[PDB]
Amino acid sequence: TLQCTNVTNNITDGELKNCSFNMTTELRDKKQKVYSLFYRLDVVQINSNKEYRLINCNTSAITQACPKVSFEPIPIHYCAPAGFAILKCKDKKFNGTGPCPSVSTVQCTHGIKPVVSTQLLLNGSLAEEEVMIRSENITNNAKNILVQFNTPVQINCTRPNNNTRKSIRIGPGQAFYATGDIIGDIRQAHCNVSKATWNETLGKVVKQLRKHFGNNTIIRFANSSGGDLEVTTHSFNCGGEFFYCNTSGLFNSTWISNNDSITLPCRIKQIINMWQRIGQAMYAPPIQGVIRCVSNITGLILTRDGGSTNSTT
Amino acid sequence: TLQCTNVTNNITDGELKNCSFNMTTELRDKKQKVYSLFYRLDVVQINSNKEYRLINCNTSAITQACPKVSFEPIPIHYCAPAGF
Amino acid sequence: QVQLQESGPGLVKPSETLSVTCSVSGDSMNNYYWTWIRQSPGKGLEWIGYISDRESATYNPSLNSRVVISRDTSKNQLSLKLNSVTPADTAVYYCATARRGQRIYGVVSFGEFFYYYSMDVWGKGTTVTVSSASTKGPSVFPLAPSSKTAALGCLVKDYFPEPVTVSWNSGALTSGVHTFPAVLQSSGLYSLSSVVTVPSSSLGTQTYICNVNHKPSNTKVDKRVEPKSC
Amino acid sequence: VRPLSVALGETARISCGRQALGSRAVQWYQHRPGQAPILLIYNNQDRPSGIPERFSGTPDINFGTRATLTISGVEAGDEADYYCHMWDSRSGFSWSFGGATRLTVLGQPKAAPSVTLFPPSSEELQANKATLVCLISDFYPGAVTVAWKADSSPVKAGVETTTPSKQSNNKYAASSYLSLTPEQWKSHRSYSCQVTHEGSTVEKTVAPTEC
Ligand SMILES: *[C@@H]1O[C@H](CO[C@@H]2O[C@@H](C)[C@@H](O)[C@@H](O)[C@@H]2O)[C@@H](O[C@@H]2O[C@H](CO)[C@@H](O[C@@H]3O[C@H](CO[C@H]4O[C@H](CO)[C@@H](O)[C@H](O)[C@@H]4O[C@@H]4O[C@H](CO)[C@@H](O[C@@H]5O[C@H](CO)[C@H](O)[C@H](O)[C@H]5O)[C@H](O)[C@H]4NC(C)=O)[C@@H](O)[C@H](O[C@H]4O[C@H](CO)[C@@H](O[C@@H]5O[C@H](CO)[C@@H](O[C@@H]6O[C@H](CO)[C@H](O)[C@H](O)[C@H]6O)[C@H](O)[C@H]5NC(C)=O)[C@H](O)[C@@H]4O[C@@H]4O[C@H](CO)[C@@H](O)[C@H](O)[C@H]4NC(C)=O)[C@@H]3O)[C@H](O)[C@H]2NC(C)=O)[C@H](O)[C@H]1NC(C)=O
Ligand SMILES: *[C@@H]1O[C@H](CO)[C@@H](O[C@@H]2O[C@H](CO)[C@@H](O[C@@H]3O[C@H](CO[C@H]4O[C@H](CO[C@H]5O[C@H](CO)[C@@H](O)[C@H](O)[C@@H]5O[C@H]5O[C@H](CO)[C@@H](O)[C@H](O)[C@@H]5O)[C@@H](O)[C@H](O[C@H]5O[C@H](CO)[C@@H](O)[C@H](O)[C@@H]5O)[C@@H]4O)[C@@H](O)[C@H](O[C@H]4O[C@H](CO)[C@@H](O)[C@H](O)[C@@H]4O[C@H]4O[C@H](CO)[C@@H](O)[C@H](O)[C@@H]4O[C@H]4O[C@H](CO)[C@@H](O)[C@H](O)[C@@H]4O)[C@@H]3O)[C@H](O)[C@H]2NC(C)=O)[C@H](O)[C@H]1NC(C)=O
Ligand SMILES: *[C@@H]1O[C@H](CO)[C@@H](O[C@@H]2O[C@H](CO)[C@@H](O[C@@H]3O[C@H](CO[C@H]4O[C@H](CO)[C@@H](O)[C@H](O[C@H]5O[C@H](CO)[C@@H](O)[C@H](O)[C@@H]5O)[C@@H]4O)[C@@H](O)[C@H](O[C@H]4O[C@H](CO)[C@@H](O)[C@H](O)[C@@H]4O[C@H]4O[C@H](CO)[C@@H](O)[C@H](O)[C@@H]4O)[C@@H]3O)[C@H](O)[C@H]2NC(C)=O)[C@H](O)[C@H]1NC(C)=O
Ligand SMILES: *[C@@H]1O[C@H](CO)[C@@H](O[C@@H]2O[C@H](CO)[C@@H](O[C@@H]3O[C@H](CO[C@H]4O[C@H](CO)[C@@H](O)[C@H](O)[C@@H]4O)[C@@H](O)[C@H](O[C@H]4O[C@H](CO)[C@@H](O)[C@H](O)[C@@H]4O)[C@@H]3O)[C@H](O)[C@H]2NC(C)=O)[C@H](O)[C@H]1NC(C)=O
Ligand SMILES: *[C@@H]1O[C@H](CO)[C@@H](O[C@@H]2O[C@H](CO)[C@@H](O[C@@H]3O[C@H](CO[C@H]4O[C@H](CO)[C@@H](O)[C@H](O)[C@@H]4O)[C@@H](O)[C@H](O[C@H]4O[C@H](CO)[C@@H](O)[C@H](O)[C@@H]4O)[C@@H]3O)[C@H](O)[C@H]2NC(C)=O)[C@H](O)[C@H]1NC(C)=O
Ligand SMILES: *[C@@H]1O[C@H](CO)[C@@H](O[C@@H]2O[C@H](CO)[C@@H](O[C@@H]3O[C@H](CO[C@H]4O[C@H](CO)[C@@H](O)[C@H](O)[C@@H]4O)[C@@H](O)[C@H](O[C@H]4O[C@H](CO)[C@@H](O)[C@H](O)[C@@H]4O)[C@@H]3O)[C@H](O)[C@H]2NC(C)=O)[C@H](O)[C@H]1NC(C)=O
Ligand SMILES: *[C@@H]1O[C@H](CO)[C@@H](O[C@@H]2O[C@H](CO)[C@@H](O[C@@H]3O[C@H](CO[C@H]4O[C@H](CO)[C@@H](O)[C@H](O)[C@@H]4O)[C@@H](O)[C@H](O[C@H]4O[C@H](CO)[C@@H](O)[C@H](O)[C@@H]4O)[C@@H]3O)[C@H](O)[C@H]2NC(C)=O)[C@H](O)[C@H]1NC(C)=O
Ligand SMILES: *[C@@H]1O[C@H](CO)[C@@H](O[C@@H]2O[C@H](CO)[C@@H](O)[C@H](O)[C@H]2NC(C)=O)[C@H](O)[C@H]1NC(C)=O
Ligand SMILES: *[C@@H]1O[C@H](CO)[C@@H](O[C@@H]2O[C@H](CO)[C@@H](O)[C@H](O)[C@H]2NC(C)=O)[C@H](O)[C@H]1NC(C)=O
Repeated sequence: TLQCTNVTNNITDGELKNCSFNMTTELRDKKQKVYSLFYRLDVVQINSNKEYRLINCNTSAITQACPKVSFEPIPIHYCAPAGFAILKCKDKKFNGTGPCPSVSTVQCTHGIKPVVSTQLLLNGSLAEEEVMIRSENITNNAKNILVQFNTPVQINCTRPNNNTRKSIRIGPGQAFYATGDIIGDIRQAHCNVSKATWNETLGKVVKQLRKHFGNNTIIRFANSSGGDLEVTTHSFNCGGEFFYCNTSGLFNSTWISNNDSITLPCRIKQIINMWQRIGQAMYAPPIQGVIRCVSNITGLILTRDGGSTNSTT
Repeated sequence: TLQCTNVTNNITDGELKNCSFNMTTELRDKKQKVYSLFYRLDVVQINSNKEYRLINCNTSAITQACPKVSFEPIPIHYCAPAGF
Repeated sequence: QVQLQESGPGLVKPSETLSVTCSVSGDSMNNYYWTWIRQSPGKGLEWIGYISDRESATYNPSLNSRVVISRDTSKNQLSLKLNSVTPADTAVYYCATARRGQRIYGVVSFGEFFYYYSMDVWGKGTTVTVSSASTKGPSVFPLAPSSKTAALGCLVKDYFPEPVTVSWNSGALTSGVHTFPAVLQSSGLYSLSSVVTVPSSSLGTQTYICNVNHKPSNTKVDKRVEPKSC
Repeated sequence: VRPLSVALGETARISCGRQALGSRAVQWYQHRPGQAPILLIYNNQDRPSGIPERFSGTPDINFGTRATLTISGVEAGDEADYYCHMWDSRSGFSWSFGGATRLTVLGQPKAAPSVTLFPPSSEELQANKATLVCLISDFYPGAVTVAWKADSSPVKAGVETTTPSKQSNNKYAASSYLSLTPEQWKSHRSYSCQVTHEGSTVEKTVAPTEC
């Protein structure tokens, strides 16, 4: 049970809770009155000031990621043993399905960074000539549509908060990294995108879509219809913290047949159940100082709509 | 926390401590007032008589070697496979 | 040439409405924000409240909502009233203007900034005294100079409360004016003195009228100073 | 209030009362007693017009630096109350200016006190009262003990002395008063106001028998 108070700001409202609580020490009998800070997505209140508890505690056990291991992606080349080999389809405009004109063999794929991200794809492979649009089936709106860019889209993501990290002794050998104070101004995480190149890429795509729908037609963009936070917003790990950014401003557009930058409000979570596997959750420790990272946006995952009006848009 | 007293000798000084302490049982609620002896290198005092604690407890987790396994050395012949 | 001038009541009984007005000069009332400030004897400075272009007043919560502020666009007269006054409220009151600074650190779309106020132009600082003791007007006598640059003046005796302003020839004699601290008698009655310097050849030819004003008692005295009959 | 004192011509520096939390907008002000207050610093470093550049503040370089004024070339006219109005992104609305650092600049030359005495006017003596006033001016420092003498003997009865207070010339002034009646006024040969300044004395004496 967590005694949480809202965070010290001059009104204009918390997301972040200054939660005192009793802990244990390396001594089995002596206990430890401590406090930490948590984002609201990690805690849930439990019904004087309001007491709280971690959102996982009631479903899934929780472990604190080792602070030494890094979540940073690394290019991985998958390889084939003797008697087997890998085939690299090389033709430029290639919809991933059907035969391939130019076929070459390698024993190993290229460097592949396992980027774990939802909605937006980052740091990935670009397409050749036109931007290729691949979906196992488009008639099936339910089949997700995967997009490959010819040009990367820059994005600048920060956690603009200089972060203290307290290490708490629950041992022997067991140590919990809490959050001390933010140092100075409290700002919320965000990402920026050149509104220009962004809207430029929306059009380069929409001209690639009418190739599959009408010579003259209308195309509209909307934010996610619903789901978990991982789907409704853009999940990604920036600098060790796990970000979730409101993309409603990216998908709020309409297209007919014929200088500044956007900014995306982001949310950070620490208790993580990624891959949704109940029973087991990971608590990511906090990252010290202000976080910043920058990525080439290189692809997309999108869903269509339904019968509705026939051919209007 | 360990209630340690120096060991019973006629002066001429301990290295060894007669440490009482509460323990747990197989019953999750019932607890166990017990005592043991320890060499001073295993304990460290922690600031009435002086209370103590194991020197590791603050850095490293601790496990009790299985009493069945022996630490006695045994002649080992390292060997090479075919081709080496 | 924006100027500020107060108008104090000079004395109010405890638990009575304390009215003060600060006359606005040199511009209009709608370009900036407005504020009032006080200082109690022996204590420090104290911020009271402010009011903006759209006239919504905003007070310091430490006042228990006993304060009300009003402007007057036509009059260019900023008003001020204080009900339920206490003797501890005796102080010296100013008026000033508020520039709304906006300190921006992070992103504006998220409002990562704040509003601050700095005080540029100032009032003169009239004096008021919350007291339940009956008012006391000043007693005026013309101090006669010496017959041997000499000295002459006027006496202000046993007035309650402060302030009392002394002017020579209705504001015509400036150089030489030295007014001195008003003593606190054991009777709780003030006594001050004002003095101005002149050459030795102007006595009898020049007429010196000290002009005394005790506004609490509405006491305005145009007293004349003459040399001794010897 | 927080005491402080710097000599003449030196470089002065004043630390703020509270401490910064988030980015800041620091306001410094100066209060001459009886006068109106004066703004010196807004926006950490921005100086308004007409303010001496002897006075420099602390720009916002993202924290570290504490809010502090810098007065190069301290003068005698630098004696007043000092308030640091702090504003930041966290602590909130600042209704208070923090503590008062009352600066006292010393090292000034000594001035001979200007002492002068007055007799009871004819208009006041006609009102069955008598009073003697003694005004001291143009002296540094303001350490004076005002004394009266009936002929050659001291008098403590009805002695009202005002505390020496600075004038506009950075020199103290005080007024002394003596409650009396017209009969005791005309009863003694001569009355004297004694103003001893730094062991030296500037005394003035009046007599009812002299024009
Ligand atoms: C959430 O979170 C949060 C946060 O925290 C933070 O962050 C984090 C992250 C980390 O980092 C941490 O650390 C931090 O903290 C939390 O909260 C909170 O916070 C805060 C901040 O700050 C904090 O506080 C702090 O603390 C410290 C400590 O202190 C203490 O101790 C000491 C020793 O060491 C001492 O000295 C003191 O005093 C204190 O206390 C004390 O104690 C004792 C013992 O216990 C007591 O006694 C008692 O008594 C009674 C009767 O009365 C009985 O007898 C009994 O028995 C006994 O015992 C006493 O009393 C006490 N005292 C008092 C007074 O009370 C420290 O260090 C610090 O402080 C410092 O600093 C500051 C400055 O900065 C100063 O001053 C201050 O100031 C301010 C302003 O500025 C003020 O405020 C004010 O107040 C008033 C009233 O009074 C009003 O209200 C107004 O309006 C306001 O403004 C304040 O008060 C003050 N303070 C005082 C204390 O006074 C101070 O003082 C200091 O300094 C110094 O001082 C001196 C005087 O004294 C001077 O002279 C000098 O000069 C100076 N120096 C300098 C350099 O400055 C602070 O305070 C806390 O702790 C925290 N808490 C905790 C628990 O932790 C929270 O909690 C969370 N939450 C949850 C839920 O979780
Ligand atoms: C994603 O995208 C996001 C959206 O774009 C983006 O968010 C942005 O984040 C950044 C931070 O990373 C934010 O940047 C801050 O912005 C502030 C605003 O800066 C502008 O304005 C100031 C001041 O302008 C005022 O004054 C002039 C003069 O009167 C007026 O013309 C102005 O209108 C305004 O005046 C107001 O008040 C007047 C009353 O007096 C009114 O008359 C008037 O109408 C106004 O209301 C300018 O100085 C700035 O110029 C700077 O930038 C331009 C180009 O933009 C350059 O050409 C130029 O050289 C300058 O660099 C600008 O126009 C800044 O306050 C802020 O910088 C201060 O804060 C930070 C944080 O604490 C400090 O580190 C820094 O030192 C600064 O503090 C100094 O400056 C301020 C302001 O003067 C002072 O308050 C402070 O005391 C201190 O000043 C002292 O030291 C200085 C040197 O250290 C010196 O300059 C001073 O003179 C003094 O000595 C900072 O830059 C930004 O707001 C966010 N939003 C946007 C929309 O951009 C996000 O980062 C992106 N993320 C990623 C990953 O991409
Ligand atoms: C899409 O791709 C882009 C580009 O590929 C990614 O952008 C990356 O963003 C991450 C954050 O998400 C950045 O990582 C952090 O960057 C820090 C900067 O390091 C540089 O500066 C320091 C000091 O000048 C140098 O020493 C570094 O040199 C190191 O790397 C070079 C190779 O570039 C090697 O040659 C050197 O030998 C060094 O190894 C860099 O030039 C960096 O501090 C930080 O690493 C610390 O933090 C992690 C945990 O957060 C620790 O595990 C690690 O040990 C480091 O800790 C040290 O430093 C910190 C201070 O930062 C201290 O607190 C510690 O005490 C300790 O000393 C981390 O690497 C990265 O810079 C940036 N660029 C690249 C090319 O990766 C996007 O993220 C990616 N997007 C997604 C979604 O994946
Ligand atoms: C970490 O864990 C500890 C222990 O669980 C928590 O602290 C205890 O909290 C309880 C709940 O409030 C406290 O109980 C209160 O005790 C008072 C009597 O205490 C006396 O005796 C104790 C020793 O037993 C002394 O330490 C103490 O000085 C007193 O002399 C009562 O006054 C309280 O009941 C009355 O008051 C409350 C309002 O305060 C009313 O709501 C009640 O109806 C009633 O009128 C109350 O029962 C207890 O004292 C605390 N301390 C202990 C046991 O040492 C921490 O809060 C917890 N921290 C976390 C979770 O962050
Ligand atoms: C998603 O993937 C599916 C296949 O997995 C593709 O769906 C095909 O879409 C077309 C058009 O909707 C369908 O083709 C039409 O089917 C008629 C009869 O279907 C029977 O016969 C076919 C064998 O051809 C069997 O596979 C099927 O099970 C049925 O038993 C034919 O009569 C049609 O031919 C005539 O009509 C069309 C217009 O009506 C003309 O264009 C033709 O030239 C011709 O005159 C026609 O072939 C097809 O059945 C669907 N296949 C399946 C297996 O369901 C989607 O196209 C794909 N989505 C995208 C975006 O690629
Ligand atoms: C992802 O991104 C989308 C789009 O950015 C967000 O949607 C926004 O949601 C908020 C929250 O409701 C909406 O904010 C509303 O805006 C009004 C603006 O107030 C002033 O502003 C305009 C002009 O600046 C003036 O005309 C207006 O009169 C006001 O002066 C407020 O009126 C609203 O708050 C008030 O109304 C509600 C009742 O509706 C009351 O309950 C409140 O207490 C309060 O009085 C309100 O804040 C905003 O409009 C939405 N925009 C869009 C495009 O939908 C999503 O929130 C975001 N999602 C995530 C998960 O981040
Ligand atoms: C194993 O764990 C137990 C429990 O933690 C420890 O035994 C307890 O030790 C504490 C600390 O001394 C004892 O507390 C003392 O209690 C007295 C009051 O006790 C009355 O009530 C209890 C029930 O609550 C009855 O059992 C008892 O008969 C009494 O009627 C107080 O007298 C004591 O305070 C006063 O005396 C001491 C000196 O003795 C002074 O220092 C104090 O300032 C004060 O004047 C004291 O608080 C407690 O009674 C013990 N027994 C329990 C809880 O049952 C073991 O020591 C521990 N063994 C280990 C670690 O090896
Ligand atoms: C992807 O493109 C390939 C060709 O690159 C298409 O393959 C055709 O598939 C049909 C079966 O529906 C075969 O009969 C044709 O012979 C294939 N054509 C060629 C040129 O090989 C395939 O339909 C495309 N799929 C999508 C989803 O776009
Ligand atoms: C994201 O940040 C990068 C670098 O942090 C920006 O690229 C730089 O932009 C500055 C101007 O802000 C230029 O002077 C540099 O030459 C650029 N460098 C490189 C390597 O491109 C980029 O513009 C930022 N993007 C957004 C959308 O804010």
